[PDB]
Amino acid sequence: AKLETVTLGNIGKDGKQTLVLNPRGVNPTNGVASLSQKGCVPALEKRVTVSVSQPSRNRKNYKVQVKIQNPTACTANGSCDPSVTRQAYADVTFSFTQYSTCEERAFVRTELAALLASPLLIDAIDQLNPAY
Amino acid sequence: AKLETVTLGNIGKDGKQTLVLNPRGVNPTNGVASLSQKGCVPALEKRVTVSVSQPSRNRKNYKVQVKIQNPTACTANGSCDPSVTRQAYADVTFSFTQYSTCEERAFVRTELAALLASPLLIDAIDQLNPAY
Amino acid sequence: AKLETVTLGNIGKDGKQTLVLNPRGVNPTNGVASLSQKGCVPALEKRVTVSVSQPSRNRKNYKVQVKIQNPTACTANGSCDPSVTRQAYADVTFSFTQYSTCEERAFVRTELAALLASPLLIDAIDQLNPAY
Amino acid sequence: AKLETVTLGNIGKDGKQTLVLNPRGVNPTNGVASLSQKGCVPALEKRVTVSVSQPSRNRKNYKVQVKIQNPTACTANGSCDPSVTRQAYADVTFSFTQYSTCEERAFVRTELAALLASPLLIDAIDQLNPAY
Amino acid sequence: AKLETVTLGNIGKDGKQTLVLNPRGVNPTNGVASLSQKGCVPALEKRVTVSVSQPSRNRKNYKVQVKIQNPTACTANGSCDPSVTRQAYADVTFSFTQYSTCEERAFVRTELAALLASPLLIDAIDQLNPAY
Amino acid sequence: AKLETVTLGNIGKDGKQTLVLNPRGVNPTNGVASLSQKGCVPALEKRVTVSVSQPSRNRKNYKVQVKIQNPTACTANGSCDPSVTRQAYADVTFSFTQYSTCEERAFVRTELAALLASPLLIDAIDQLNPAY
Repeated sequence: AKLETVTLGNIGKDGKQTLVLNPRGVNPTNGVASLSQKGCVPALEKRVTVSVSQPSRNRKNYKVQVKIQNPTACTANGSCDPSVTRQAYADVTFSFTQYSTCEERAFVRTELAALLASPLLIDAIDQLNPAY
Repeated sequence: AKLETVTLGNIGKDGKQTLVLNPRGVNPTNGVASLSQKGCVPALEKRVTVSVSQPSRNRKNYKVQVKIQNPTACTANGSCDPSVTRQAYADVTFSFTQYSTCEERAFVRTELAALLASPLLIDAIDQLNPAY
Repeated sequence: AKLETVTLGNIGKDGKQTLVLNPRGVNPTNGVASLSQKGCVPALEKRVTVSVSQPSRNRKNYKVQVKIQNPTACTANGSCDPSVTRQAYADVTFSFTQYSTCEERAFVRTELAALLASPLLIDAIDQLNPAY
Repeated sequence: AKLETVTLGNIGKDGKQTLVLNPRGVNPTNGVASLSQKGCVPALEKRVTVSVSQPSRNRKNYKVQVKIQNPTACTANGSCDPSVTRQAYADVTFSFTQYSTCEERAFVRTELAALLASPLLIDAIDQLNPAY
Repeated sequence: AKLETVTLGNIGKDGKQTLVLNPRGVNPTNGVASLSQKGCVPALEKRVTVSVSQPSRNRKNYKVQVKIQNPTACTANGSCDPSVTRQAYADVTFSFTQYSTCEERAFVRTELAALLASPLLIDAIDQLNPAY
Repeated sequence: AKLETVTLGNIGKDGKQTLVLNPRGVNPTNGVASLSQKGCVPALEKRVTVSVSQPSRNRKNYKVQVKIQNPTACTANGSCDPSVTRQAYADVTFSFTQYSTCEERAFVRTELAALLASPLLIDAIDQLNPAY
């Protein structure tokens, strides 16, 4: 769809933070759609990735792979220019047979989107308690 | 977390569907929290798996990996019982540094959620139209 | 130019059918413009692909390659969801020296166009009789 | 499939030029048809070869192939007779199975017909602008 | 961004010269754009492409590469049509750290541009002269 | 020619910035000049060199190479004295045939200079953006 300024809202632990993204160049070599929170320095803005890929000789089914990468900056700590101390990744790769329906896919798209709102996934991420 | 029956509503391209998930067993051996729908016949229940893997004795970062596996039965296959003509995977794998805050994780949590409802991911999943 | 919903009119043996295609991204790994009949389930819709290529190491002349495939469905069987029983590849690869004129190429373009309607090609494409 | 004086009309970008072709025999060991512009000198005349191929045992499918060859020349270069300076290949090959209907084939023929007159194809052939 | 026509003005040795540029897609199977003065003769077009290279962990550096490829024709030469007799290239590579600022870069952009107008580079590019 | 002070003016993102350059001999054991803003601290000087390479029968092409090397300081950093934290390069190579004309070259000189002021290269160098 239209490579557009994405405006993600009602997010964060409280559901009250927002994020504006800017379509930073389709392709870069490998058909990976990139975005970022526009900023001066690059290695400080958070990024995303969308990468649709059709079935190959070796690979037979469709694969939609979305990546998220958020860093963590550290300012005037002796130097003058900020620096990074950790990049909190996030990665999801879907998979769909050639014979899937639009209702069959949007199911997974929304089943996960609502799953991240479960009282299990939150405690299994926000606190990293496993499953019991 | 509280591994009770997990409900998931307002899902699908319709947005007016709902899914039940019953706590069908934890650790097979991999720490895999395994879930399923109300199912008498196994190979037809839609499943999810949630995994918290502590830093090993060789790798440092955490890994929260959730997987989703939904089938598609063929009931009127002529023969007794139905059969599955296609699965439809989904694999999200997180990464966090030992110095991540819950607010740094829960951010990454909510970002992906609202992202799955974004107009681009819809066309990139429900329709498989890539970086247009 | 603009990769838009290219309507395709007056086609078929009766010339009274009509195909409609839609933009479906590009560059999976080789810069292929991809068009498709808009159907919900993939491997059931008639695709069209087109590619341009500036000449390179071995390739010393510009090449344009259009590929056409139309699947054939089959309602049922001893199963439910429709199945594909036979494809129908159509492959045309142009070639021009680094010196051709837009009057030189458009000749070959309109020529092969107007050629797919001669009694020879009609009787060798629809009925498949060699030329005697 | 009578190999007579095949005549092509409304050709060229202006859609008003006209081309003749003449039965330059059949089967030069390769079982290919041959047509050539009204030329008493060979290499300076435009060719067209139409070939059908029954399904052997190295390939299960039929393959009708057409090979348009339009050479460009210039007389007042350095002699008293013209010399071919650049050609213009255009290879097209179809593929059908033993279970294709006549319309099933003619569809592909007529689909490619108006395709070569699309606004998309012309910009990528006459001016070589790829997918935009 | 918006790959579009560039109206490059007040150029040449004097300054009354002016150039028109047009897009030629944006992929050419390696992330480079493709720009050319609208000449229907393909090799006679003055080329200009731009590329942006995400810092592949191969090497941790952003990289933007502009190349200019201008040919010279030979009207009569030998045959009717002209021929290229010498293409004068021009290649520009920039490198910026993952912590560069859009004022740090824009400086280098403007510095180089304003530098080509120096009497040194004029007497060093045009009449080809080192320094003393 | 006369390796001397260059008063590079009206540069930077805005245009109020202005740079002073001074010679540093002309040999540095490889034909390149050496220019540096008169900073007594040696590594903190912004570098610029120019070279002219006679077409060694190794390869029959004249070649003029300009390189720009600008560093960024870190005042406090750790110790009393500052330290370089990232040098942003810039490298330009031209090539001309033994039959190029000083209007053919001066064109490429001015064309490149006037090109860096394009909105494309601005949005492609500064905010780092490919094209679409």
